[PDB]
Amino acid sequence: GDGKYGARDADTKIWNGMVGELVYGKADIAIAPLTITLVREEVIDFSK
Amino acid sequence: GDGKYGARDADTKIWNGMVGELVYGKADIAIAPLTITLVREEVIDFSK
Ligand SMILES: N[C@@H](Cn1cc([N+](=O)[O-])c(=O)[nH]c1=O)C(=O)O
Repeated sequence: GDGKYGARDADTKIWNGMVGELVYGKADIAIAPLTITLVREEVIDFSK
Repeated sequence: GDGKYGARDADTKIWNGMVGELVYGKADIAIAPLTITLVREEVIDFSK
């Protein structure tokens, strides 16, 4: 929707982007050039 | 114990090396230049 990868807002604590459409249930699997980071490995699972 | 990395025998179905000393309960964690492969992930978990 918002055309973004994914990072957490510092204020609203709201995850946006691809990651956001996962943790909020709006999608099941994410296939895109998403970068494996720490804060992301905490909220979602990553393949190799 | 055998100085090997970790591969499975095709005849006897045994795991040698560090993968083996993990799957057979000899060690708790394998910190070494151990290549992440499809067959190795199938018996022991790998970190990123
Ligand atoms: N690390 C690899 C084993 N391994 C090691 C070396 N090495 O010693 O640099 C190599 O050249 N090639 C190889 O397959 C593995 O874990 O399978």
